[PDB]
Amino acid sequence: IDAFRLINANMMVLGHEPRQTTSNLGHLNKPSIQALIHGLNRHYYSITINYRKNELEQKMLLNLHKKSWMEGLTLQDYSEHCKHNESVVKEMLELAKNYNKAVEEEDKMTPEQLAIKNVGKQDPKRHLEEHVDVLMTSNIVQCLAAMLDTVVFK
Amino acid sequence: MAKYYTRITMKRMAQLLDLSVDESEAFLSNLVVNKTIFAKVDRLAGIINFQRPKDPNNLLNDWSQKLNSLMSLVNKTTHLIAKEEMIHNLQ
Amino acid sequence: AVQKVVVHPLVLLSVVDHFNRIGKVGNQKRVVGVLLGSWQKKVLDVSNSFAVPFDEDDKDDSVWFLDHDYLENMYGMFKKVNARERIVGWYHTGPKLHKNDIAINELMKRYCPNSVLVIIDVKPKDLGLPTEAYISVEEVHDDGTPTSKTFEHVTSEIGAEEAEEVGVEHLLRDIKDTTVGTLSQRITNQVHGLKGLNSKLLDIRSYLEKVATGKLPINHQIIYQLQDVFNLLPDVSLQEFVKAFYLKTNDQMVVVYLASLIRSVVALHNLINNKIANRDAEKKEG
Amino acid sequence: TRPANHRQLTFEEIAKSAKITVNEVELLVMKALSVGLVKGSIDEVDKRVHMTWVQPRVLDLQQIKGMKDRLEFWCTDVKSMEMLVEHQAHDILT
Amino acid sequence: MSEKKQPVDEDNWDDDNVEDDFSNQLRAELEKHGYKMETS
Amino acid sequence: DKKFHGILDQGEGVLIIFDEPPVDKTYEAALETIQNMSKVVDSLYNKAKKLT
Amino acid sequence: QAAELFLDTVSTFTSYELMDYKTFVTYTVYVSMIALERPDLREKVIKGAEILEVLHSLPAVRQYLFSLYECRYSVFFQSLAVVEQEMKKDWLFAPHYRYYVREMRIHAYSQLLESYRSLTLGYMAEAFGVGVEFIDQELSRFIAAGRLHCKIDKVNEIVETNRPDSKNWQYQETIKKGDLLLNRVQKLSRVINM
Amino acid sequence: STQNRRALDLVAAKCYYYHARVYEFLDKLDVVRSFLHARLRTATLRHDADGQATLLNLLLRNYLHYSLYDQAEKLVSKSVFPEQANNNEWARYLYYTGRIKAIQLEYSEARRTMTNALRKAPQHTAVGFKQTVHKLLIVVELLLGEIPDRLQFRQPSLKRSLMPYFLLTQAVRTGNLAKFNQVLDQFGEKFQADGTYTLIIRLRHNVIKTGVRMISLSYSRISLADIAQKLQLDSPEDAEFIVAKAIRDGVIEASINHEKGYVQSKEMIDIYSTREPQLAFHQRISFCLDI
Repeated sequence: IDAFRLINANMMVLGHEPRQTTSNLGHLNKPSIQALIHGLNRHYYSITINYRKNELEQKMLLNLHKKSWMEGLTLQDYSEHCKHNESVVKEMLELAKNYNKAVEEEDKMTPEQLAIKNVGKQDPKRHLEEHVDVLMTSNIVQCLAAMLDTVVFK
Repeated sequence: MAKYYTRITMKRMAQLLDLSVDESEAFLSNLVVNKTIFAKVDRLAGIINFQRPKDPNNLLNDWSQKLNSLMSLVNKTTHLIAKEEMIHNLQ
Repeated sequence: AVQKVVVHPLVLLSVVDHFNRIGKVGNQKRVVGVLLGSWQKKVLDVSNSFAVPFDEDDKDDSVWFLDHDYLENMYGMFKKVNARERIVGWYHTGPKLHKNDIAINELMKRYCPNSVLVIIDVKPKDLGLPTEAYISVEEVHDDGTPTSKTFEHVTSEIGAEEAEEVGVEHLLRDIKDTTVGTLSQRITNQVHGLKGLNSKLLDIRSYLEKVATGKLPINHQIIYQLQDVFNLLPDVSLQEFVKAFYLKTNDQMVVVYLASLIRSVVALHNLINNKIANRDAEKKEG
Repeated sequence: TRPANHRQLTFEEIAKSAKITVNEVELLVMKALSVGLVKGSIDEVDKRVHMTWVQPRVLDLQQIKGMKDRLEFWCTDVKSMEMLVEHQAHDILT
Repeated sequence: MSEKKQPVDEDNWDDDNVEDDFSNQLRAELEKHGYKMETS
Repeated sequence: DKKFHGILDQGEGVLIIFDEPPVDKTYEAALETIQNMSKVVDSLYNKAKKLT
Repeated sequence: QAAELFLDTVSTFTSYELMDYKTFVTYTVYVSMIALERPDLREKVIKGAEILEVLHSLPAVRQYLFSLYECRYSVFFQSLAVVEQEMKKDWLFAPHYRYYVREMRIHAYSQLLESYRSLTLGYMAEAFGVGVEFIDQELSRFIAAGRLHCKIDKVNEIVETNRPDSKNWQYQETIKKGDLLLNRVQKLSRVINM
Repeated sequence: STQNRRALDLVAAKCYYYHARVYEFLDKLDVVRSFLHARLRTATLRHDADGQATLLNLLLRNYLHYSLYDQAEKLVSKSVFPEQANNNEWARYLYYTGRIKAIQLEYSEARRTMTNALRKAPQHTAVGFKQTVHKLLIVVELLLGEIPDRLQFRQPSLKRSLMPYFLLTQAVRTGNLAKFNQVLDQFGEKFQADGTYTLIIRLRHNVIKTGVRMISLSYSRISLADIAQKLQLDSPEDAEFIVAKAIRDGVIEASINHEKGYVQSKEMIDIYSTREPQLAFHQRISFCLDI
């Protein structure tokens, strides 16, 4: 955004600076250099804006955009969830073998050097705490939702 | 008989084919080695049964299907009742 | 025949601004307008709208007006500024389903074949999605009238778009419980979803208000489903549904036992990377 | 008539409640499955049938009293289990 | 280091479990089979 | 020789036949992670226990 | 692992430390009869031309290995007494000679028992090894040890087998290692950081 | 605020061990106790660090070795927690109260504060109190059933202090009865020198419950007039009677044909479809989230 409005080029010949600042409210936003290449500030000026929000509109767009209907009251493909519970763990073994590798070449060349040098091949340590978040929220959400169906549905 | 029965005796089925019990066993031999009809017959108690696997995972799997059929059904009537009140007590 | 409807937040805001500019009448006015949009791949889309002048006197409430000249030329402009955009049906403000909305639809079905209506909300309070739509179906059928016609609700949600999600997520700035982890599902469908089933259980209680005292039509086609819900009510706990439940608990929690065991050693290794920067830093710097 | 606990009748009871012989009730139920008015399974050695789905009938203002009351204490069971949710997972989300 | 204020005063593990089993039961079970053939 | 599985009886000679792919993927492919992670904690003696 | 490192026995040359290559053959067969079952003993060490002819010069080891394969159960213990005595006087097996035979007993027992289900306990005397009460005290201490999946009766004089799944027994070794690794890291985290 | 109590509570505690070993040589013990109560009375009111700690281990040191009340007092003692006690007086603090629950029959609660008393200890070698806790920690686990390999850290100074006591648990893992008695005369005098004999004498109940679990898991249909000759019970008429409390305690489940004489047992397999391995998880899920 940043709407603009012209300034007279008559005052440019006079060398006179317009708009006679009486409040510390105008010079808050800094103009971009690419707009400063153009006619700002020799032919037009910026104007600070805000937005008119109101509760007549605010609530009726928040509570209506992303509402999940009955998704978490499901079981998520019950033969395949435990199948996917091995589709991660199997390569998580070998990704821990890398974690059984990368720790072993420490007390070595000053691990700031182990920051530059590890941009070619994958590391365990970040990738290994990755799947643990995946292998938890996929399990804890699915195990809990199974045990609320047993009470509510008879 | 595989479609609608669960467990039938050997003597009963051979009577509904009007032939020998040995000839009945020869019929089910060359059809499940064709595996076009699955069966697990017996020749000590004569107890054959149709479509009877172990079912390790299909219990909860078919149960979870019955939820989604049910939860689609409680949503079917829910938005249907509110319009039915709108044609009796409108204005 | 129609799968679902897709409503954008533009047209959602493009009614409420019109409800404010007619809100000065005070006494009574319903916002009734023309709904614009397409439908492709069997999914009803809603994109744009406006509102048509409309009045209603309380005595003899079968006299409505749609100034069709205002309906012609303004759609003639909108087709001119956007040929992709077209008519999709109509809408009304819908507090409580007023009576003219049986033949408003039949008045203007000469433009859209499946002339769908949309009921919106002007006072937002619920635990759901306060956007309703119906469909028009007629019947030479069972018992009521030789000419019978009753609206049927098709499912309704607020569809998104890439361009508007910039503006939608800009105008909120209030609260947005993102970072979907182990607790986004706990609240979007486990706190709320159980209370989702509250008002669905409570809705058939509201039909149940006619046991001997309520309205005069009784059932005929409402109870075949309710007879099935108590019949298709799920399997009781006697079978290996007991045993296969403990089977998977003895399988799903194994993965949880392995993954939690991993998380300890990872943070233990991160403790060593912090003692390498404490004891090897005090002697050097001071 | 039977509740949803069992609804598991035997062939001898059909031979009692329809006074028809044993060698025809199997032909009777396969016709019932083929037309589609009932959906269940058929055992033969234990002489029972596991009927599951039946055709929905009509009812008067007395059977709604059963459907009122079997529904009514199922309301508070949704109240009771969700009461654990907003009280134990309360500090997880304000 | 290594103080403990005093107020008062593989190669090994698998065979220990094997020492538990045949601790006092048929150590040199070698010749009873020669004497069980004519008895049994 | 495990080319076929079942059981054999001696009183009359009854061959009870049964089959199930039991499970193998879930546990032992998760069991070796434990003996892998054992070696990681052993390597933590080579950067912490000797060091600090 | 030791049968897996001794897997080749082809490029394993007439070396210095087992100066008879046939001594190396005796070592790789003694570890093979534990490490692998009989879909693999019936293909690898019974059919290898490199392994058949080198114990063709051995009357003892050829009779000892094949008696397990030929189901000659009674003569199996006769040379097992010979090998285990030789295992004692030999270096480098004498640290674990008592662990060998108790694994070879339980492998010779359960091989015979997993064929049948209703085998009486007085049949194993005259066909497998003499002494009925010798079989009694031996099978009682292995079922109590948690292995050898069967269940013996006493006064109707029969041995019954069962079949468990590979779930309870596979769960058992997991809870050992999970306790052992958590014993390692909890003791570690106390040692470091004071 | 000059730490005159704090720095000298150590000097109080460190002189007490010389104040004790003189008095544990040639003098009395008990008016120092009333002097220690007033020393404990002035603690926790003025300052609340390391005066609550050392004045209670030094209160216990002969109150355990006496029969004076002093054990339900330490239950209703509020001074159980000084909450920090410098990692060496704290570590044996859980030990001195660890024997208290052991000597008054509180078994399962004691073994976790015995273990915690073992693994908060320093890196010394001449450790003769660690020679005592490593003995005592798995006395109470023989009372419960579990038994680790005790010689897993065996030393040139630990080996001679284990060989009578290691031979004791050789008999417990077996089912023999007078094998316990072959210990209890060969090393009965050594067990009083360590001061543990009143615990050792009650192991005959635990040997026979280990035996009846071993027999019922081995044999399925065993005569009750056969188990007594194997356990050298010398009597079949009480061979029913131990099995009676074995079902009362709930070791074995199944029936006894008392008229015939055989004890049948059901083959209980598939515990996999039971809740109980989740309890082995839920103890260890929550703990690994704590660490």
